[PDB]
Amino acid sequence: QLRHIIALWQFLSAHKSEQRLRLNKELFREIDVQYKEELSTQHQRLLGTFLNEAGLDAFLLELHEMIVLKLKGPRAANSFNPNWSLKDTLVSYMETKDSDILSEVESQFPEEILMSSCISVWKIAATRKWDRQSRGG
Amino acid sequence: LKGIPTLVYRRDWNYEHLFMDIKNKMAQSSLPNLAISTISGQLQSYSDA
Repeated sequence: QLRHIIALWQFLSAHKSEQRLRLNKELFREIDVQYKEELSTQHQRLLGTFLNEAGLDAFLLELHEMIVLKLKGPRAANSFNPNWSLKDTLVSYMETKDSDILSEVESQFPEEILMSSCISVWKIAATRKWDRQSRGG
Repeated sequence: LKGIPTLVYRRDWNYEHLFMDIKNKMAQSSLPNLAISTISGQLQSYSDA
């Protein structure tokens, strides 16, 4: 019904991107190159420590809505400085409307993710989602 | 100061005024856990997405 639409929309939006992950394509192609860099080993180890106890099914959904609604490309460093932490911008984005699962990303997410490596965190989260829903079943 | 002649500059495709309009008119709930499996099993094709 129509009370689901936006959530339905963002679900399907993320779903399209994760299809782009499993067909091995260049999956953004329009956003700026400054955010499209790799994680180091320490940041992705702390990311895996987060993702071992994480509600992935809401995490990558909110992260993908924020990236494809806010990190558009040219003039995206206005309020989204690429040296902040992801925890502060996600809780600041998410006290306006949403009443979801907030204590897990408050007590468990890494404090020093260094914003310029943004979408590789999403790639690691979605490939962990794919390993869970494909390697298991 | 209501009817001042004014041309508009910014092109309202940020998707966010639209979102704040849906939270204003209606009481938008979240998705059920079974409807997620329903709409994800039936949309494995990319063209359907």
